[PDB]
Amino acid sequence: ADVFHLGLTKAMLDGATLAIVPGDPERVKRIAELMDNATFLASHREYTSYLAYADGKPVVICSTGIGGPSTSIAVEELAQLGVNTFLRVGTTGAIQPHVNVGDVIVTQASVRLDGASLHFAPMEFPAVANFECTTAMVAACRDAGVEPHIGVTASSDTFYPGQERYDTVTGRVTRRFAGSMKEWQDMGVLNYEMESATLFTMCATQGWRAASVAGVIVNRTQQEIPDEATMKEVSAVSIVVAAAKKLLA
Amino acid sequence: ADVFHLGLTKAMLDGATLAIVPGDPERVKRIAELMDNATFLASHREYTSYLAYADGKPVVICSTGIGGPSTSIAVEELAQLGVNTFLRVGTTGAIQPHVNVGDVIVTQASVRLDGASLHFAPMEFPAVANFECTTAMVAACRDAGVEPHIGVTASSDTFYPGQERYDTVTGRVTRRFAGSMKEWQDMGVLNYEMESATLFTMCATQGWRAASVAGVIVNRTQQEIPDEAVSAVSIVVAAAKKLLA
Amino acid sequence: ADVFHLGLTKAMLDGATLAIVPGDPERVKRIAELMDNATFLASHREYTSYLAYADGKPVVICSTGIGGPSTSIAVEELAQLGVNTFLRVGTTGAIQPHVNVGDVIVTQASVRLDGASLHFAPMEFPAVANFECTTAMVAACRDAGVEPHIGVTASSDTFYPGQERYDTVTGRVTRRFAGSMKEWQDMGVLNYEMESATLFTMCATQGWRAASVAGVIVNRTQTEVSAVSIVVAAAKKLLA
Amino acid sequence: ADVFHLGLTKAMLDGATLAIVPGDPERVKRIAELMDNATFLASHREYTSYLAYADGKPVVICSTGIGGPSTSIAVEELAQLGVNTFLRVGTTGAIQPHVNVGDVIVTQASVRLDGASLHFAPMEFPAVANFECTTAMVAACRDAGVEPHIGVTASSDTFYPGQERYDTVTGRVTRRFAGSMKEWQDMGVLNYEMESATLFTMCATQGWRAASVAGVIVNRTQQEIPDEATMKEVSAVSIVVAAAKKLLA
Amino acid sequence: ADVFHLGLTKAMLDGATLAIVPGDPERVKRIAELMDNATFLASHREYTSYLAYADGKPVVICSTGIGGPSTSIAVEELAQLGVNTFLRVGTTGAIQPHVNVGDVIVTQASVRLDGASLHFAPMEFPAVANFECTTAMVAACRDAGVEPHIGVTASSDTFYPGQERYDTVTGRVTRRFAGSMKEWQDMGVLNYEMESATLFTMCATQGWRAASVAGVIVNRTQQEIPDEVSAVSIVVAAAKKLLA
Amino acid sequence: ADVFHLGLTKAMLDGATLAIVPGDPERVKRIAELMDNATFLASHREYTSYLAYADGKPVVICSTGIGGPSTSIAVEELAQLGVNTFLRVGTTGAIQPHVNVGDVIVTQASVRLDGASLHFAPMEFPAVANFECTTAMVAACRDAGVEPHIGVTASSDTFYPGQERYDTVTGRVTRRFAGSMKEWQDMGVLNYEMESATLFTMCATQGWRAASVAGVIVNRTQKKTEVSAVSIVVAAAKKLLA
Ligand SMILES: O=c1cc[nH]c(=O)[nH]1
Ligand SMILES: O=c1cc[nH]c(=O)[nH]1
Ligand SMILES: O=c1cc[nH]c(=O)[nH]1
Repeated sequence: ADVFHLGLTKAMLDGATLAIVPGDPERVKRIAELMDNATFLASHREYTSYLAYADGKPVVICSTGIGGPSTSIAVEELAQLGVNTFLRVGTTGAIQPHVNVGDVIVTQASVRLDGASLHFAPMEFPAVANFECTTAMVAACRDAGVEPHIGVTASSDTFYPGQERYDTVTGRVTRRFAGSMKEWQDMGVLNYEMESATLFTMCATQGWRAASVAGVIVNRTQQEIPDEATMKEVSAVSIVVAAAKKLLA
Repeated sequence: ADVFHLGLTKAMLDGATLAIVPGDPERVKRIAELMDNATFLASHREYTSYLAYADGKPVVICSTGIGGPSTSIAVEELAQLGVNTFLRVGTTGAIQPHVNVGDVIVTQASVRLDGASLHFAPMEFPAVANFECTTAMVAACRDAGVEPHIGVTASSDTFYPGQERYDTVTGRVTRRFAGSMKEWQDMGVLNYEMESATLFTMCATQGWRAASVAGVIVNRTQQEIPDEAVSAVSIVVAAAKKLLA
Repeated sequence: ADVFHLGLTKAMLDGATLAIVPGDPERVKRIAELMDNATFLASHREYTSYLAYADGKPVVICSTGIGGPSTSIAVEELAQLGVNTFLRVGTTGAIQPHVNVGDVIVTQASVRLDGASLHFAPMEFPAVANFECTTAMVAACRDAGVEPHIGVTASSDTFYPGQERYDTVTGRVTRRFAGSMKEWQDMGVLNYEMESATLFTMCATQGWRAASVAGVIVNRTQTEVSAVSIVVAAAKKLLA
Repeated sequence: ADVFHLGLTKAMLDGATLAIVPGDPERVKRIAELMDNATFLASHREYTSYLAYADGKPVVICSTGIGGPSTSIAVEELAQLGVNTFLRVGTTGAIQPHVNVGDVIVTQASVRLDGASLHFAPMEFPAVANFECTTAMVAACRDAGVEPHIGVTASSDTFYPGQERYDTVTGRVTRRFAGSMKEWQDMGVLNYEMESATLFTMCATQGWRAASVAGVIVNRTQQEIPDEATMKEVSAVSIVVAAAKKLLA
Repeated sequence: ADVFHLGLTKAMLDGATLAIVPGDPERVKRIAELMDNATFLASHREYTSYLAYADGKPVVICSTGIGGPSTSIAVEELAQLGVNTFLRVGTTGAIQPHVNVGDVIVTQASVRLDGASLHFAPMEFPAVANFECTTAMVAACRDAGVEPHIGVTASSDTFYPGQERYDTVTGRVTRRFAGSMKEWQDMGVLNYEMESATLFTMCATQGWRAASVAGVIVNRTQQEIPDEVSAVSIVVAAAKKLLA
Repeated sequence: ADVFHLGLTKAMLDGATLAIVPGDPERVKRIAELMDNATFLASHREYTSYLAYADGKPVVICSTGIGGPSTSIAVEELAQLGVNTFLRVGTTGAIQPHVNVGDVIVTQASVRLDGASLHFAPMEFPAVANFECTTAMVAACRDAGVEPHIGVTASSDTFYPGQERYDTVTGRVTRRFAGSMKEWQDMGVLNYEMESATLFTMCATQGWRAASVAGVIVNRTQKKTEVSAVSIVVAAAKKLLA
């Protein structure tokens, strides 16, 4: 391999410069198969990669793992191999009551409740998505009959206390994060996820473009964790593939 | 008046929901006369306001003064009068060699080198402009034959040390800010101004829409003080008409 | 213009080394006319400047605008023209019950609830007024038969949330400022304003002298000319 | 499942109260096989879990993925299933010249160069391992003829800039981390890894025991990335299994 | 003197490489007298120092005063004199209800509620004790019939607001320390003392060994002020173990 | 006792509202004997306390130990017995080339390089002396024919690395403190000491008055001075209590 974790060489990407980067290694294939001549490339650790062709141009599909540290490796190592555009597709918990389960979120920027983003810029720097790629995501959403929620996402290094979940072993949240959900609600923050703060900060600062679209799987104003009663439309995966086509055409 | 500083009452605004907010009280009239039926509203301290109409729609034009603290008062008091959309038009120093004096920057989001932003959200919160309004600014640039630089802006509470100007009385920059310009350059930050970090944070947290377009009057890879020597204001008025259509 | 924002040259100051720096451009003329031979210098943006003469010596009167950022420009650019002493005058809202409307506050140092101070020193550095000029303000107070409240002022980048006002469109105060007025009250802080943290920190760290006097117009728990006559008296004291 | 990510129920753990938690899902099976009746439980995302028995006592082996956010989910979820003891096993880069490739480090505490620890305790709290489990890990190294390095570890949310690697696409490290390796070096910090600060802080604060043994795969005073010239003793996985047995006996 | 505050020369230490460092200058002599040939060395400011012998080997016993800043001077100056190992012995207030007055706490690491620690490393660095010396302390406890409580200690620059005492002139704690005791309790923190964050951070960063044992003189789940030692016997036993 | 560390009761102070607070226990008696009817009160740990009379008004002289933490205990326990004014006296190293050995400093406010100040107010609060006590100190200087340097002091929790000293075992200064003396020097800071941040902040926030005078005995850039600064502080006490 040309890179230390992903098991990939430059040749294996066949010139791809755009990556679709889901969180879950098990989603990779399905995303890939929405495009042409999808091919398995590698699987190492949380990093499963496929190659596919979007209207004839190579796209790499590579999972990140949960959270900013595994994301950071993925994004660096793909860029080492010539990727300069990273489209994240993900799942997310809504924190606003009007954002329904099954709705899609396009994140313009993120609250940096992570540590990896600080390793690319001080906290003063905005974890902001690339304008053209965000535009492409919005457009793919609307083309699909869906108006996305567009706004700010709370991007937390944890799933439990940092997203102010109480149904845990201790049922306690450290002071900084106690009441924090309300803080972000009040500020109009749409949702919680775990990677976009790192992805956006690292891409804005290193000269790469990123965007993120995500499907809402739970509304935190009603459940901490979704279950079988949770509402079971258009898919964030289809949208991202459509967005990638826009950007490569 | 029904607000504390601006000298305005709601009826004065004729239903305006959108403000164009330059820093310079003297730009207010000149923005306003690009529009129709320019009407003086009030002038107190650094806050001169005009009502004018953009293709039949009322728009307030209200200066902010230099910097976030005075901006925060104007944005708040306007919003108390029904303003929910704030378009900043400003001047700026570029810090990338590829950005020319005369060019326009549309700021997607801002590095928070201000303090007023912290009175609306802790630092982790992004100082991000509204997507729809930024889209409008970009379209207004392009409808005018201008390709804007669209990126991040360093928004500083000072013009001198925080923008790492050395041509001062003491010629020193405190440690945090020494080497800072290069830091932001390396990060692909386009430019320096003084208001957008506050403007964006307070609008994003308070449920209002903001965007900012600015004319590049100095390139900091060349010199500190801008040469005395429009495009930006015509773009903002163009964008206001897009948003109010 | 020798200087980019104020539209002043050094020659226009006639060697003035002391400035009175109110916040409001519209109050500069009237301050200036308390001294001799007041003359209009320039008006750009929020910066209106006058020259006048106190007991024969020139004194510049220049408005700062509201808040540290605009103040930091005025101060730096006046200093480039040879100013080395800056006397702030203004109004304020008190937060202690024993500080009545019609009193005078002399700020000895400020809680740094601003950003611009940090562009001159890290937060550990105290936002402290100059001893000599503070002393002159006190003395001018007492000459006018006013025993001033001498203490700490909370110097905020905002008028609204940073001063824990809830009479706003959203009625929300961010967490860090929720309960903050009471925090400052308990610590004996006298009042809120919006420029002294910046002014003080920048003058202390750059070698200039600063002090600040303000008339209490309102008390958050429950004169204008007085504050101006005192600052003019203080200027004379310092230039004598 | 009774936890949201791991796909596990409490019954699947056969009363296990201790987990060994490597980072790589592909290493779980292997570690499980140094114990008895190795039994696959689940595999979801980067989280592969096995049950095995260590001199008769049940032990869960579960991958964390890279970094503290993924680790934090596994640790919380295991603990909801009754685990109260977490033994990290992993690889590390040494930052002292006398810490050799092949050596093992038992971390007593970590420099918190992470975000996830702060969702458990403010930065003043020490990211300290449990004394008893640290002692057993030392004892298990010595039992095997290995004298471990015992000291402080730099625990970084990133592999690249936060570990002051410069062989990257931009070759730049943000101000805060430029020169940081020498700061940790000078302080006698032994090594870099990417999970222990989160693990330790989250366990110390929630009432669980944790410890970490790791093998040194590169010395950063000589190479950023190990390659085929790099040296390649008793394994860190052997030690951890040995520690587990001690602790459960 | 060879150093700026302690009034000590390197010769006076007779090759001692290990110090016992109590907080209280008046405990110094009592500790020294549990060893052989105890000899007053010096007394300046809060720094009272003795020499004594543990199974033939010299040990310096030198007080620190209360708090990190005076501790930082003493540890630095002793180390200038060849000391590489610093065993703190002290008093403390327990914040967990299962810890009794008269019990002993061995601090593995400390919450850095101090400022001097920052002068050796940024806050991210753990205020962690030396493994070997802690081991010695635990072992000394157990040989004495005392099971020590081993864990995390809140190491505070103040006795009053920083340990969230309210029985004070103003009866107020600044926001950051309001609720803080409950915070640390919830995180399993055992106790409050005033020196260990600084001692541990400075030793760990500068290549010296340190450990701390303390007698529990109050339980804060019951009251603020202690009612009017075995910790000293234990630390002397630990020094013996380390020197043997 | 009333108070746990100092071993004092209120009665013992004979109504004293003002303490002189030097660092060294050994120095208390001698400072007390510049006043009348010096009277031993107590001695525990590094806290030696004396009562004496300053032009017929009761004054406590109480040592603090080195540094903020031990000072915070003394000032709190004294305040619990009615003391509302605290005058710090001591020696210091100057960092400005214009401040000569034997000069006197009156600290108007301090750089907070200390942790205890944070246990009273967040860092944005200034570590400022009381104006009236500062004025008294300045007057006492001038009555003794001394013009004091009046400005900002860097108040450090360490003697060595926080004062950017490299004459240490390791010879190392952590990054934050690397180049820090030059930093303070450029800002006009006069000197380093180790207590005034703490004393100033706790006093300002708790409603008590404080000030600090120090005799310059070393200058980083280059007995009798000690005595001068002690005479000045006794003189200021007299002025304040008049
Ligand atoms: O609530 C949720 C759902 C998905 N991902 C998250 O980080 N949080
Ligand atoms: O350089 C410049 C020009 C205008 N405004 C700024 O903030 N900076
Ligand atoms: O409660 C107590 C007792 C002694 N030492 C402390 O720091 N706290």
